[PDB]
Amino acid sequence: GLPTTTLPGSGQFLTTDDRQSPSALPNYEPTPRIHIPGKVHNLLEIIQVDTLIPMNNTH
Amino acid sequence: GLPTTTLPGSGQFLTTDDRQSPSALPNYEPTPRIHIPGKVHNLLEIIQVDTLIPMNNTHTKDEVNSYLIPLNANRQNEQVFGTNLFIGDGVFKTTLLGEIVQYYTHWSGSLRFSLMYTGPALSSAKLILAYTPPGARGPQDRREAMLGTHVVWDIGLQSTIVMTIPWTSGVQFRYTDPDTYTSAGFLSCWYQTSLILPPETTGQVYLLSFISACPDFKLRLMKDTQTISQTVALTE
Amino acid sequence: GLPTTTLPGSGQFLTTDDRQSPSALPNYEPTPRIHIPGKVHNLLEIIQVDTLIPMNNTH
Amino acid sequence: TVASISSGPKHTQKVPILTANETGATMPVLPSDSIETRTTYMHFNGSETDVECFLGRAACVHVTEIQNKDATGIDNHREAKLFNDWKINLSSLVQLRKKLELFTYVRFDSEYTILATASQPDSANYSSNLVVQAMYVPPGAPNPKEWDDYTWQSASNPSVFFKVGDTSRFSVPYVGLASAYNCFYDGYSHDDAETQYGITVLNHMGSMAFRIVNEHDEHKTLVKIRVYHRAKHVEAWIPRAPRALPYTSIGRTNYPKNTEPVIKKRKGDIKSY
Amino acid sequence: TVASISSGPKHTQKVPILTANETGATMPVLPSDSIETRTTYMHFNGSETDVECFLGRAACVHVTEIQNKDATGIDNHREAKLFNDWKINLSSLVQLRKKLELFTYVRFDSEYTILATASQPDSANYSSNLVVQAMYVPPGAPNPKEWDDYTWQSASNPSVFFKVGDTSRFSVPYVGLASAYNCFYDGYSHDDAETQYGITVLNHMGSMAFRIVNEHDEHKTLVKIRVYHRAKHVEAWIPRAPRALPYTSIGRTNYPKNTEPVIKKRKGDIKSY
Amino acid sequence: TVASISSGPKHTQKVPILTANETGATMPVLPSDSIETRTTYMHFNGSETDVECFLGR
Amino acid sequence: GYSDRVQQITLGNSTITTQEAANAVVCYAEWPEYLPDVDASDVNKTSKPDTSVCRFYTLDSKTWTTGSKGWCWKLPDALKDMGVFGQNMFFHSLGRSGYTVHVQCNATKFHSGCLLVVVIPEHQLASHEGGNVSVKYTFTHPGERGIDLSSANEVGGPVKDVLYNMNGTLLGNLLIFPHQFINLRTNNTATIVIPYINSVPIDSMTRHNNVSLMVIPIAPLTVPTGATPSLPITVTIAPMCTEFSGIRSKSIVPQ
Amino acid sequence: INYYKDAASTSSAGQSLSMDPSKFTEPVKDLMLKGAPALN
Amino acid sequence: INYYKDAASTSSAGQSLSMDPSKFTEPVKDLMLKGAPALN
Amino acid sequence: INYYKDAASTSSAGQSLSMDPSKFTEPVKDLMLKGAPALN
Repeated sequence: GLPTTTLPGSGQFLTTDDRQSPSALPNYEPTPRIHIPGKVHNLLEIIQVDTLIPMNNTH
Repeated sequence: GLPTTTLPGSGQFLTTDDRQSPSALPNYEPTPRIHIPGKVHNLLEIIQVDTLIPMNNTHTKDEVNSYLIPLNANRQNEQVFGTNLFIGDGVFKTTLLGEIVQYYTHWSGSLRFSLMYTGPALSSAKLILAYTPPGARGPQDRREAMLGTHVVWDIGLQSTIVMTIPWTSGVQFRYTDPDTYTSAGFLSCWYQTSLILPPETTGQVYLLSFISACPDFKLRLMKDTQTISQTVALTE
Repeated sequence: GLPTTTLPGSGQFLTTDDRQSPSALPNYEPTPRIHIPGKVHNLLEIIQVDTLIPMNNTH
Repeated sequence: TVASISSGPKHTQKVPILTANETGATMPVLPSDSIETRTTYMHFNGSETDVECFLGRAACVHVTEIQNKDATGIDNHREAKLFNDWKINLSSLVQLRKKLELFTYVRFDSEYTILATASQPDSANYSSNLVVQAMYVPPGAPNPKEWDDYTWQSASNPSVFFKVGDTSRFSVPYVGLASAYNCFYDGYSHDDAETQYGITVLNHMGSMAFRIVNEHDEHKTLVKIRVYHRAKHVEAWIPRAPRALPYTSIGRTNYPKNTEPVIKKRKGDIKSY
Repeated sequence: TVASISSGPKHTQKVPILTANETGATMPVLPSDSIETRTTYMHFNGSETDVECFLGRAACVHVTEIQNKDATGIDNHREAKLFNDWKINLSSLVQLRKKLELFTYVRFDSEYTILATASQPDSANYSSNLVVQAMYVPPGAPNPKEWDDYTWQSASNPSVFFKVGDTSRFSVPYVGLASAYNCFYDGYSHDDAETQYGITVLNHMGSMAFRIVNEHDEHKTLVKIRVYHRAKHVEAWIPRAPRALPYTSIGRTNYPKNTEPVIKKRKGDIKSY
Repeated sequence: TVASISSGPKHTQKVPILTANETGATMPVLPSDSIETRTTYMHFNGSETDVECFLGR
Repeated sequence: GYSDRVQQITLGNSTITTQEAANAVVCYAEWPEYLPDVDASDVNKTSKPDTSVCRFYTLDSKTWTTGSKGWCWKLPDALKDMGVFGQNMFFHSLGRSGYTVHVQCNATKFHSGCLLVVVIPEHQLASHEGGNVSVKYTFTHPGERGIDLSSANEVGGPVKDVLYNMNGTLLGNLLIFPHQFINLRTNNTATIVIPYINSVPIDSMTRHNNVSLMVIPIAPLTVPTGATPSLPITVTIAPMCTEFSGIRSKSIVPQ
Repeated sequence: INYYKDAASTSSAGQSLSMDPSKFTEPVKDLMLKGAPALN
Repeated sequence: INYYKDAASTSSAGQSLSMDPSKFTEPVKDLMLKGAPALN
Repeated sequence: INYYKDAASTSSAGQSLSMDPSKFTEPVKDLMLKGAPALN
């Protein structure tokens, strides 16, 4: 038995933390990926495509 | 004392997790293993053995007779049997294949459907078996049936014919519990010419039919079977 | 602070488990061992010595 | 990395700012093509706009509720909230939904967190300590009928037991039947004249049943379940226009009638500032 | 790995699809023996159908119950559920049982999880905190007679103490007397004319006794014990036909009389779709 | 480790089964001193009968 | 000119010839062999009567008629009285054996009918009473007579319902056990070689049967016109690699 | 890392990755080749 | 350090650091050079 | 790994694997050989 101390924050759930978890479906094999045109990696990729501005807002 | 933090999920019991535990019987020595023929390693090993399909489901109480598909002498053009291919339900459901498929949520792969003929040796017959891939209705006459996957079977010395339902699918997995989007087709069988009995012989002859999975087959995402339930715990 | 998760069984006391514990008497020095004839290591050593059977149980 | 290079006066025959938008391209024009600039560096990587980051935080996807009470004489446990199921979805609470539907196909593993808290709205001597059971029920499994059916044995179906007030956490691999989940599907399950449009199994992620394991105490206890979902290992294809009108249904694109203008009207002219 | 190879037209004297099933073999026929195929790969290993995986998740194997109450004047603790034993079995709740009986002999280590929750069905000021004691009582050990006998000293018998609401977990090596546990046994314990058939020690896995360590408070507290069992290090021999009819007894193959047809009758002809 | 060795018929002047218990010894007689045996192995170490194990729970 | 079709099995002082076989099955792809030392536990040297016990015993014949439901024999029971095999059986404490089973049924090219011949390791029968009624000893030790699945329920006996294999499983799935069909149109015999299958290295031959051999008509017998409506079925079985151990006084068993 | 001394206490085993259906699908004494006649 | 066996159980992925807007901003068949006339 | 300083705090000892019954089963002064006569 190794001695430990727990710190403030133990047991909290922070929606933004990133840790490991047990898989509920041990050993399951996902469907293979096939190729699909159009993959997005960054939202910065798409905000460089121009779109129309409803400038004439007066309606 | 090393500082720690516990995460969400601490103390939970997940029936599917796999960790170490203390042994209650420290130092105990199990009985030696001896050799026993028959070891199974994968359920995929056993679903390749074929078993009989109660195709003739039309009875009213379970009987040996629902395994027998009858054949009539001298009929021409007509249809011997029909079934959809929901392997998790209907005729398939009690077969070993059907029975295992039901422990999993998704299946993919080819099926092997064979028919063994049992009529007198001096008789003869030519049958057509047809697989209709998803998208069309169960065929209504041989003309319709013969335009899809089919095998003309010539009854001979070689007693069985093995038809394969090759995996025809957009989506790479189907549901074992019957689902539309995911549906697999129909299987029908018709006289190609007709059964002919020798003299001094009479009546119906029967075909036995089996189902097993090709080596192609995949099953995934285990779950509980609708095939067994209970209302109170059993006792001795 | 290192992230941990506790499993089912935490806090249980199993009379058969074998782990480390803090010594209540830090630094104490036990009496030296001297030699004593007769040490037993296995119960298998002693069940090979024969003893009498009350076979005539009829009293 | 330079964010802007140094550039000076120009008097050319080479005009980078005149283009033809009819072509469908967005020509990569920069400040330095039309004013005189000085060098500046980016100092930034675009880390927090990665799709893994964008879809990777827990979002509340479902709130349900079950109660612990004497089932004696209850003819329909399901109906008394003695236990409750949920067919997993990411399109019932709109916050996460709008985020996912920025893409057409999406592929990811899920990490679920389940928080359960108890309420005792009417006179109790105390707060009892209840254990919740969450069973993952894949399509084709027997579904619970009473709160203590053989189903709950869950011998082949993953289930987690945790305490009310605590949280349970586990992660499920990408269970889609195809290569990605369809965020949209302009199809039917078959060529039927009346079959449903748009809703598809292509999206199906399983389903989950909750119950309290405890028998009943003298008072009644309300337990409210909140399911959170975090995408991990995200892959997204084909960006689409963001959702403008409100949502009305899980799985259809339908918007409400007599909705309100979504573009803010100017208080003034086109010329107004 | 290829799932299908490419194959084209055939006009041979070599017919792989004609066989003789009377031989007992299932000839390994493939799609490419009877249609023209294209290459495709498996993309799959068959991981989740390994018997270790199939029998390796926890299943509920037993639910019992004991209560904490004043034993004053109780002539039969066992009978008041002051304490309770269980002779370990895997064939009392049917879900796991059907899974194991797909095999004839099975060998594995067991991991037990024991969840205990308390109920206070009638007026209590509070919820007390009880410690359960689970003792493993191998055949030949003194069995508890009262809830506080010398037996509970358990000086040589493994016992675990945990709190109600919590879970206890420990793992026991394969305790079978033979090389495997018999899932079936077509024998007797001796050639007696009236001895029991089928039930055998070949299957025996020990037995377990539960009690609350706490003395009594003013109210009564019901504690319900659920034992879960997970096979680890599984080895299975000789596959058998799956169970079709319902079960009636621990350890016999017997099915109920006037049971119902287990094969679904067609709604239509043999010819029906 | 062998639990029993193979042993066959005997017609000797060397009798391991006759002893004098008055001496205080327990002579180490085995099945193979008085019947015909076949080889078998122990498959076991006597781990759980160690005194550390016996008094250690 | 070897065919799968003609075969000869010579075992001891007895030989069988079939001119219309359909290959032969060897359970789990293993052939009977003696008990290796590494697997041994009992220290006793075993007795291997060899050719006096490893020969072919032909049990009394059955009659397949249009109403037959199927028959069931248990091993080593069926042989409890055959020659020296049987004596050895009652006289040693433990014994072990594999077998060659040869089921015979010939007809003509005008008959139809198909029998399933299957070997089930550890076939624990069910009581027709339900609940936890046991199946008495005598009932599961029919001897050479075997059990006739078309006989009536008796008290303390097993259930004899064929669609359920006498145990709550469906007839259709018996094909997962080593088996072979006899289809009058193809076949006239079935042969299965059974290796010794148990969870212990050697066992008692009287308190535990380790396989049931089952012959079940599946496609009903159909004789040519004005033929006698029945055919005999004969079962011949030979112990192979038999070993007996722990000799003594000679067991006395119920009934 | 095993934290415990006994083998029973270790986690689940790891995939056989054995897989050989022939003991079940082709237990025939004389080998059958696909394509050759079943009965000669 | 992964403590778990399955890949789904690992933490979030790590930044694509892929980034190539041209499939979206310039999907034209004949390449357009900035500075050269749009339509020739 | 011992986490503690004192020896008493370590876990159980490990199997003697000593085993020698002769101090108990054959404490005779003149050695007896099995097979030779007990009393000469």
